[PDB]
Amino acid sequence: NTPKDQEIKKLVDQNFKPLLEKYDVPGMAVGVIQNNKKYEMYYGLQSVQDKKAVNSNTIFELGSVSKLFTATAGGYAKNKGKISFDDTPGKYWKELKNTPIDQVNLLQLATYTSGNLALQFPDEVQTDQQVLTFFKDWKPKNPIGEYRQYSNPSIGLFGKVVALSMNKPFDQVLEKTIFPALGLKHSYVNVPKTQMQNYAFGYNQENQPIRVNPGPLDAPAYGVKSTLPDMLSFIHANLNPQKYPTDIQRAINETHQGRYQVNTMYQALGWEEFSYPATLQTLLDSNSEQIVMKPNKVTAISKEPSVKMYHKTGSTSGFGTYVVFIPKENIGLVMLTNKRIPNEERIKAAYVVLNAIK
Ligand SMILES: *[B@]([O])([C]N1[C]=C(C([O])=O)N=N1)OP([O])([O])=O
Repeated sequence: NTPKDQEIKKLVDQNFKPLLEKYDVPGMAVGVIQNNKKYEMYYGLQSVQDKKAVNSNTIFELGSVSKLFTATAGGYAKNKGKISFDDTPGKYWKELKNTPIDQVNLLQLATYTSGNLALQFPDEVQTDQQVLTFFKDWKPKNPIGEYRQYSNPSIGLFGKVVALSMNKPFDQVLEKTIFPALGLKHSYVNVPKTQMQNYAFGYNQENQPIRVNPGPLDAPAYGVKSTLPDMLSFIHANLNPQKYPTDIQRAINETHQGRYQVNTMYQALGWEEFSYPATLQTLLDSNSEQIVMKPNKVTAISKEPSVKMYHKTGSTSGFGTYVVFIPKENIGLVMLTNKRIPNEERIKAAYVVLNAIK
């Protein structure tokens, strides 16, 4: 009596559409996948000044959602026997052999527990030589493996090592191995010249057009750009890893395994994981200022839930992202915007929508 696509569109109109007026967001793409059926909704503008509408070809910056691809690459490397997560970075980047950072293992780098790595590198660290010097000069502070501090250089180094173990630069690991194994045709570390017309402007807090800056180990930490249909296919792969060849299948499953907890949030590789059903507050608590910006002592997982859900937020100066999936209900959602909006508004809108869909 109302077809499913219109029902889902109404729910997205009720929950996501009013964020555009509220936060003055020029463009948004929202997608839902349910049982192998894809629903794409597009709003507004990819470029205000060009009058170019958001559409299925629009390329957005994923920000930290990029960490999911880095995690998947690490899982691919591990399950191919190219790395072990108990290895240290000096085994692959030989100039770090026997330095203090070589006491930190790959898993601890992927999951932000070195005990002394902050959200960003210092501004001055830009070149490959400066990055190396930075890690050579690094010294411990907190006990290794016990304190989570969410960190671009931590998972950046992880990404770098993964690339070294596969004998390819990190951009090539994604663009030539991992994106094609996931079936993504419109995802990039470096958007090529012939695709730049599809690359949206981001918009800052004064609605001024901006794009992400080049940075040290930017690609593995926050450097991937993709379209809505590609992101939906990524969510499809996470929902149905058993439909992919062994190597990328094991890779995807590797990203799902929780390693530790901070209260109700289980840190997997890239993904944050929760006991399902999850309350809205549990999901909101995961991205509190205290969790995101400060050190938190981790605990051993002492209740492993049978059924989980998984999410990740991403932001660049000019773009917001949120991806969530619930294997049990065979359903997932992607939101891409070309202006940041509060993490709380993303998580809540997707919660309402996903819980309402018949
Ligand atoms: B990632 O995109 C990393 N990130 C966020 C910021 C910021 O707030 O400026 N800098 N780096 O996003 P997140 O915090 O995991 O959603």
